[PDB]
Amino acid sequence: HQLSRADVTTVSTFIDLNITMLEDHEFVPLEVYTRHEIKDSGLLDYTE
Amino acid sequence: CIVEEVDARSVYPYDEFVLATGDFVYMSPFYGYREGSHTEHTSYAADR
Repeated sequence: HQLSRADVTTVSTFIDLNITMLEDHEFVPLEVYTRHEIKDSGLLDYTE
Repeated sequence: CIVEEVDARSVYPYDEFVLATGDFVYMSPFYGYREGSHTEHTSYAADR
């Protein structure tokens, strides 16, 4: 008879190691208070 | 006789507010006669 390798049960001598790459990440600008907000927090603006 | 629409600003605890002219008003913006607003701060006589 004749067989392909798919017709034979396969056992592995290899030890698995599944290493995945750390993905790209984007940091958007972020501020708690803008300098416009900090300027506006004063009650009276002398210039204005 | 001069009439001026102005912006008014008040900071916490809102017992007074300022006008765009730089003039302070020593009364709560929320002072009144209803819903317990009569307990809000005022530095002026009742006839004012």
